[PDB]
Amino acid sequence: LYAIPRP
Amino acid sequence: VLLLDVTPLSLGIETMGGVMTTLIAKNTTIPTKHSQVFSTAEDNQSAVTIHVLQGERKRAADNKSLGQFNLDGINPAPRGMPQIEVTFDIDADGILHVSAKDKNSGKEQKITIKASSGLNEDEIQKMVRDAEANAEADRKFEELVQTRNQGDHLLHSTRKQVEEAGDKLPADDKTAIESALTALETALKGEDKAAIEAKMQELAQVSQKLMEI
Repeated sequence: LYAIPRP
Repeated sequence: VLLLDVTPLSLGIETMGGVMTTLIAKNTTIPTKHSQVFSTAEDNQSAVTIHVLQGERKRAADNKSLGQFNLDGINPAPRGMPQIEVTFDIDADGILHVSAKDKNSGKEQKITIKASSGLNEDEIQKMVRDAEANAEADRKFEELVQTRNQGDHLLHSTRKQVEEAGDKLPADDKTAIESALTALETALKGEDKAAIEAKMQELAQVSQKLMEI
């Protein structure tokens, strides 16, 4: 499960 | 059939640590659709940016940007808890629709990307060539990123255990833990994977009383 950073 | 339409290069998004994570592989026949669930990189994150990339390199920055958008209004929650469904769909005319939807809040955002976007035939061939010429380097970068992401989370989980334990943690131990946190932090900024793992090991070796609490 991959994770996405904040803007 | 002797001919058909494919998408010529992998398509995906940027994930934690600057890596391109693929949703549609190069040379997939079109039309096609794929979805994959992602989550947030840090605690209390209320927004993500979906950066749409085309290419075969492992560093997001080395791929072709096709567009980006933000999804916000995620309820702040622990890292890894939100369930953000990302869907790439390419129609029979090569038009790319990308959507992201947060399951809990129901919030969704989307962009449409024209079939003419991205790299041309010459740049497609150069991308496949450059990816192969840099295959070992890109593998090493992916492993480095995996390690960095693990140390980054060990910094955050350890620091909170320090908070919770409070007075129950001996001052000698807080001292040793604090210094090992700072050394791990410094190592994460470098590009030496074993150095980072070594500072993780050093940190474990001063966190045993914290482990028990």
